[PDB]
Amino acid sequence: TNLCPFGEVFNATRFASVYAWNRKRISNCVADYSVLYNSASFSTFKCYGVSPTKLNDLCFTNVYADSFVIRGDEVRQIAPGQTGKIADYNYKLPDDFTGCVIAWNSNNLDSKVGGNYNYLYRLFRKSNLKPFERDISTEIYQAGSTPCNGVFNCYFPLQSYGFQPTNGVGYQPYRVVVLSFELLHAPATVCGP
Amino acid sequence: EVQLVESGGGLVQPGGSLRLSCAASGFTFSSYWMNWVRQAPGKGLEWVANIKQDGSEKYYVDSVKGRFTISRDNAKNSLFLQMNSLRAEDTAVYYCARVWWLRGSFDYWGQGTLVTV
Amino acid sequence: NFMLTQPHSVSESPGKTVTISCTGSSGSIASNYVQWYQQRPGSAPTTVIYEDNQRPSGVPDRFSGSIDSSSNSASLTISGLKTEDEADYYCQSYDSSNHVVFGGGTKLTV
Ligand SMILES: *[C@@H]1O[C@H](CO)[C@@H](O[C@@H]2O[C@H](CO)[C@@H](O[C@@H]3O[C@H](CO)[C@@H](O)[C@H](O)[C@@H]3O)[C@H](O)[C@H]2NC(C)=O)[C@H](O)[C@H]1NC(C)=O
Repeated sequence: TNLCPFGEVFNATRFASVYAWNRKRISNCVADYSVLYNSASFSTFKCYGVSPTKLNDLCFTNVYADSFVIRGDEVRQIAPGQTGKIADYNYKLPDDFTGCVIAWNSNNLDSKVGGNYNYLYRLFRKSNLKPFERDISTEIYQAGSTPCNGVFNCYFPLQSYGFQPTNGVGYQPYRVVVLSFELLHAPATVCGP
Repeated sequence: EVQLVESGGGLVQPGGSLRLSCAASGFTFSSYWMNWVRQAPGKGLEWVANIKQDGSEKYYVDSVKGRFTISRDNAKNSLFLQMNSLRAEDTAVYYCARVWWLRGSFDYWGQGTLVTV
Repeated sequence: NFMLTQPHSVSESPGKTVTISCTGSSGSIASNYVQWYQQRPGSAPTTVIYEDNQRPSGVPDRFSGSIDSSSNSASLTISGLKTEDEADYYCQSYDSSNHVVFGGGTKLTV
């Protein structure tokens, strides 16, 4: 049996920053989801469109594993219909999103006493994002009416999360994996057992 | 048609022990999680213990750690709960319940075993 | 620790509607699924609503519900109360900090 590499997605040593979230395609494999919905390691596990008791035996053309690191307090923004700094400028899910949002506390992996500033998020943008878009430009953001000229009310659009082991839970890092599912006119390639 | 049949309750002295069990029929244990849910007289429900399909992993409410042990025999279609060092706090009816997946619903409940201290 | 709370006493005349809330505390109710149970006095609780807003076969369509992320709360509503709908209703959700959390329970009369 050719099993889908959910292990590799969830056990990755490094996750992308939310401003530049990663995407991996899962196809032409057997998707065993029993390893995801039967564990207590996740703090968040919520599916939209398809029930966890049904997706286990449904066939799809693609499963997209989108992954990133955000603050625990911002986990609630990773949902259809949501708004906020992450939902609007970093990672937008469509109102008709089908798939599962899975997240867990990674305070023992992604934070340091001296401050782990290697995880960035977009703080400013001229407008919000299209669902599943990605914007990794670093063009200086002009907040006011004064031209930035590439360099007051002009900001480097990204900011770091000061992730530290002593932060309270809402300020601890969370690893988020969003499995977006779709069925196209194309023949399905990803079936469960 | 599924049924959960509890037994092994009754009175128990403070500081003692009793083994509760819950026989099942109509379904296979290999496909379900089993849980115990406690209901003190006149109060709402609270969760006590959880065992997964293979018996390889167990969870408990923190308030019973070191006092309760959950186990299951897939061949005998019987769930067990061994509870030691009971206190007055522990008087309750104990329901066993079937859960399809960990974070999902408890879609079938037994009638409940009365345990008093 | 994450916990759910509920109104103790809820009631309304038959034929009218009722809302039974469940609010989160020191955690997000919307991060997991919310279940609702109905326990008639004298017997075991059964599922009425599960996975936020749906219901198992055997449950009439007068029982519905939703989760309001912005209020960190969830609720079920009953329309067209029947005198049959006399029970203690409970909300339930899962957390990693504390595995299964049941709400206090709402005593509903008609
Ligand atoms: C990511 O990698 C981890 C391993 O680092 C996978 O964890 C797996 O967790 C299960 C449940 O605890 C382990 O099963 C148990 O193993 C112990 C022995 O350590 C045994 O005594 C128990 O009876 C039970 O069999 C499983 O072994 C462990 N996997 C490995 C390779 O150790 C986790 O599942 C991976 N994530 C994903 C999405 O695959």
